[PDB]
Amino acid sequence: SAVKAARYGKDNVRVYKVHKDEKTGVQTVYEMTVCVLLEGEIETSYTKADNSVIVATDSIKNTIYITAKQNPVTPPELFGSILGTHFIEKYNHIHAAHVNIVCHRWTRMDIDGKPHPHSFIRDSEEKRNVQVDVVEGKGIDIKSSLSGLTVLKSTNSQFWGFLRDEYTTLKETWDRILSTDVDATWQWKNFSGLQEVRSHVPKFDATWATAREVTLKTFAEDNSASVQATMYKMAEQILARQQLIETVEYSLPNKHYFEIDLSWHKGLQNTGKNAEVFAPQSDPNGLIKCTVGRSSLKSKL
Amino acid sequence: SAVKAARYGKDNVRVYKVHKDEKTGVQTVYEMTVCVLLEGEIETSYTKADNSVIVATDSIKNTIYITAKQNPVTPPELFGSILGTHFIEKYNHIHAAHVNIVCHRWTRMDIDGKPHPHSFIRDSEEKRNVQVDVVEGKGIDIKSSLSGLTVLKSTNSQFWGFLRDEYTTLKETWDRILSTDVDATWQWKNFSGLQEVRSHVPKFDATWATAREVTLKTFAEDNSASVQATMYKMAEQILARQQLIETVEYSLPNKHYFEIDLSWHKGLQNTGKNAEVFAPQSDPNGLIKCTVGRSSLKSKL
Amino acid sequence: SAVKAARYGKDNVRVYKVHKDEKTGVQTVYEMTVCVLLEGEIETSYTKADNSVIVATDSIKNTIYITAKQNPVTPPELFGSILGTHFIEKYNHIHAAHVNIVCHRWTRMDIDGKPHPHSFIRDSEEKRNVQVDVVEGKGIDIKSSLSGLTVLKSTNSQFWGFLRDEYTTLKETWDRILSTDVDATWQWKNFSGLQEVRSHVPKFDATWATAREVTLKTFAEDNSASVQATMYKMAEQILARQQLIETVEYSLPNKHYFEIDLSWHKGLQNTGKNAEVFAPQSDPNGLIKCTVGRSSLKSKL
Amino acid sequence: SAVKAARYGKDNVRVYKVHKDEKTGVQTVYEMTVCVLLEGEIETSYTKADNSVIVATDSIKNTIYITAKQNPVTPPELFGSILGTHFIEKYNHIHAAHVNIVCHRWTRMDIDGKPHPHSFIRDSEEKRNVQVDVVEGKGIDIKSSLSGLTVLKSTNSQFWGFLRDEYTTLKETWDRILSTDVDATWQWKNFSGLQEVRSHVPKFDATWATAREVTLKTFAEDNSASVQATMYKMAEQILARQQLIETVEYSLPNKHYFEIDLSWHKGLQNTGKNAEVFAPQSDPNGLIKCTVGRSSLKSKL
Ligand SMILES: O=c1[nH]c(=O)c2[nH]c(=O)[nH]c2[nH]1
Ligand SMILES: O=c1[nH]c(=O)c2[nH]c(=O)[nH]c2[nH]1
Ligand SMILES: O=c1[nH]c(=O)c2[nH]c(=O)[nH]c2[nH]1
Ligand SMILES: O=c1[nH]c(=O)c2[nH]c(=O)[nH]c2[nH]1
Repeated sequence: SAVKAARYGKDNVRVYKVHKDEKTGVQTVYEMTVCVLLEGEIETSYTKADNSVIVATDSIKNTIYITAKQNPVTPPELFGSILGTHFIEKYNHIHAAHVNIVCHRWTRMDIDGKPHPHSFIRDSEEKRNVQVDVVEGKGIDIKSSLSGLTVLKSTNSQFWGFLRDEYTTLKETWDRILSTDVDATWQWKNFSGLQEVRSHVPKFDATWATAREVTLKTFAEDNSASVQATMYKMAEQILARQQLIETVEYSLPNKHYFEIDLSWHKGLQNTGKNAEVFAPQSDPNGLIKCTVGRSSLKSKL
Repeated sequence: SAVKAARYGKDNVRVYKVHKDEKTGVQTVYEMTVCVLLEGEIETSYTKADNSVIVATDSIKNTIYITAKQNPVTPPELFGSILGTHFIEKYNHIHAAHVNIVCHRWTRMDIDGKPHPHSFIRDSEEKRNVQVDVVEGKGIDIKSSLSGLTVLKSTNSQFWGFLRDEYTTLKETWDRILSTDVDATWQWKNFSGLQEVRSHVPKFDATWATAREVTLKTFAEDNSASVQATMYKMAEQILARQQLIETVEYSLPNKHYFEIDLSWHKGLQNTGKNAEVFAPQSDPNGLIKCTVGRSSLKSKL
Repeated sequence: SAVKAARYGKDNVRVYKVHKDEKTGVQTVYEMTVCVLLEGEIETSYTKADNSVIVATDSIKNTIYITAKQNPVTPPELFGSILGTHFIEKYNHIHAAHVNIVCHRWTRMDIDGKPHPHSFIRDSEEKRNVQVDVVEGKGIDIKSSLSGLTVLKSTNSQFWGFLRDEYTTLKETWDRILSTDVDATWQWKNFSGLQEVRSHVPKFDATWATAREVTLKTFAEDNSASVQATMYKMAEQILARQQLIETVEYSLPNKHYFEIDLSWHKGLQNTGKNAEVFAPQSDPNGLIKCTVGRSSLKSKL
Repeated sequence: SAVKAARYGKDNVRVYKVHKDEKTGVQTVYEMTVCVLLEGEIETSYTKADNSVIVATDSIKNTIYITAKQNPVTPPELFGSILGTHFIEKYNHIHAAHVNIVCHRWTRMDIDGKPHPHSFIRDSEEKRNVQVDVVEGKGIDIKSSLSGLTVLKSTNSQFWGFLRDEYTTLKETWDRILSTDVDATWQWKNFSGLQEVRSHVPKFDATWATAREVTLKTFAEDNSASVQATMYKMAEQILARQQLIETVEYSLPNKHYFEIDLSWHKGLQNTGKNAEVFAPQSDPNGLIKCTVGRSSLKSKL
């Protein structure tokens, strides 16, 4: 037997950081959950009880907090890159660091129409995430995402013209509810190292903002032929607006809202044009995925 | 043996309703989860296998949807009162209906600075709830609440002067983080029936808005001596602003954020005035409760 | 305004304890989650920022661990009674202690047919719980329970003869699935204090075992007329087997499994006697409750 | 822009099946949650609003239930293979089917020491899973797993000899608690199609049983040098016992239980040899992974 793959580290490391402007009194907070998993010449910890090669997971935890003390934690793409780079630079025998960060929302409160200097609300469980893979000799691979963005539109969604055979019972519709939880990921061009990441720092917040804006506006405005067709439009727009992205991925549940036929009760009409009351379905759900990149086809387009 | 208490019905009934203004095109959505439990002369279903006294839970479910089709679902205090009243009026042998409603947020999207006519975002997992107990011969008892309102302030919270004995290790502090999930409940004066509830309908949304506003502003502005002292101020203000409330209850976790001493590492200073990076604690948590009403003491105040 | 009710303390205190028999090598583990909330002359912490009356929640936490170090943690009824008694005895101004304990399962592993001396499996998320209310001058009120005991029977459940009117669509059935999550609570006679609790210590584990045994055997063997009828039989049996119990409460969801008509596809027969494949329903669910005590009726029985 | 990857289908499809032996009266139940995602010539549903290429997710759902009606649902490796094969055979333009199955435990109750013919208990939230990828022209790739197997040992775990530098605070230990949630995956040799899967059917249940047995016995008996060293022993044993497995993967959290120094209180000794009461830590947690295969090194072993 032999070790074909191995990584290890610390998961679920909750981290808060505050910035205090002593001049203005304005405080700003950041909260995340961090995972760091390391790879390298560690196989003998598994095969030979050789712990000398293990940077303790507790030490990885300490290092996350120290790194947060000594560096900005925003944008998370930068913080993850700094953190991952540290492990491959500090430890000769560690050759990859895999850093996942979930950023939690703390949005400044407005009180009597004025932004409060030190009070915040969790205005959504929507997350902003990164996955930063720092691989010695192969640079820094970053996937950025937003997730848990839950939306619904009450009309201007359709679904007809799908394949019909002996397994099909679904009625075509020209007017339905569409609701989903948006998970959208943009994959950056490979960066050669931390310097290149730093050189693009403003692009991280800007591209997250673009992705969120495009998602919301396209969802709201597209008279949707299908989840497939709508999500493709989102992805193509995001690619058009940031050339340093290589791909955009969406993963979207179709969270079904079923009509309720009430005509058995006093002839009540609650279907089609008269549909007002619906039954949200917890499960099952459609699940629709795609990864969109830029075309290289020059014939048969 | 004998039945000392019994209630039964349907829980976790998910309900959506849409309102469509055909003139303007503006659609408005409502989503809730409903529980209805009935009491009455039902003991023989338990003791004698006498199902004749059971209004099937499936029928209770049907009735929830029918009631939502035939009535407004807002404010939830009204919808719950209509629904509960139905069961005690329709069925001679049913003498109480207990209606719990959780209202889910669907906030209209703004797209390019304009409110969208039919697209919505779950802008928070904060809920607005009601508990409506319709008891034949004893009117309608309503508790209204907001829950899952998660907030944090980064300073202007203190905790000192608490009891110190041989069980005490906690250091006094004059500057800490305070974070909580607000569960706030206001208990209405007993209503004699559905007519009286209807007579007060505008007060329901108004008092929910007041409770939320007072909660947020007091949290943000109180230089807090303790969770106890801050929550009391919230409750007293809400009581002062709605005379048809009898009590206000708060239940508040103290979701601790611990300082991290890093002085063992290169003399890094991250405590007291230099505290920037903190460890959010998932558990344990303080839990602080009180119910505030109006005073009737005339001496020894 | 005035404080009508108040309690405060520490929730979600995770506690593990090990017992080691040094002679035999056998180790035994206990794990729980504890909440302690105190009441007393504490109103001025809310009204006057008077923290002198507050036993810090952190100190309550310390006290939970110290109490676990100095006392058995089993049965939980005893541990909770010791813990609650401590607070009302130690602090003159504290007049009630409310102790909730959730006990987590760590069942000893059998390895090659022999019980292992120090290895355990979480063999179920079923819990054993207590709620111990220690009230100065009014003794110790204990509710014991089992919860999260999830069961299913594939036949020998029926539901017919229920009320049928214009709200009813449910078909009568003489053969259905019944599945539930059992929450069963037995309420003890008031105890005068810790001595009386100690005097009954063996009864706690014995009555929990009885409740669990009766629940399982009655569920398995009753050709059930309804959830109502089956749960009543459980409760009456438990009352008959422990005279120091005053009431038994059950709260049971009816976790529905729906037949799936497949006759639209190649005439497949999957209903009634030919029903093999079912759709488990996550929501909604029936919810059936009752509290059973001993009868005092001497006429009209 | 162009579609680089796409798959879509139905997730969270809950399925129950009963088998009834009419001779003996013994009934046996199976419950799972199923996801099926399809790939193929479907890009135009995304790019051109061409729904003709979409087998509706609702139809995929219907097909899951029909397949369960017409075939055994056990072992899940077989059921998933049948289900995935159906989609690539039925639809010319569908070229892959990805079938994930989570199997839920329904263990037959013993009542008065005898197995009950139709009553079951959810004896653990441990799952048995499969991931079956049916790819036209490339056969059937199966990963089998067990997950959510939660275990603890109270001694015979150690962790010393790890790297120590300026980031290290963790004390070496020669006696600690070890607790984890076991996620173990065995990856089968590629199968050429459904016939080859059928030819190995008995191996599926047998290898799951082996994996579970090896996991439990190794956990219980290994005087563990680290999570790394223990998990490697598990994997190598499983590989040795089934030649049709290519790799075994473990993913194991180290769910920490911290000692509690109580020496500040009355000199109580609760560390080292006197450690009895511990604080289970919800987060953070170590996370340790490896994939083990068979060696092909012939020099420098
Ligand atoms: O937008 C949709 N896409 C699908 O692939 C699908 N399948 C289905 O049942 N409903 C829908 N809706
Ligand atoms: O505001 C607080 N109230 C308490 O009762 C308490 N107890 C504690 O440990 N911290 C705090 N903080
Ligand atoms: O056992 C049951 N009790 C009910 O009260 C009820 N109501 C219902 O719809 N199904 C059932 N089943
Ligand atoms: O078994 C362990 N492996 C590690 O890699 C590690 N790191 C750590 O902090 N504790 C442990 N324990």
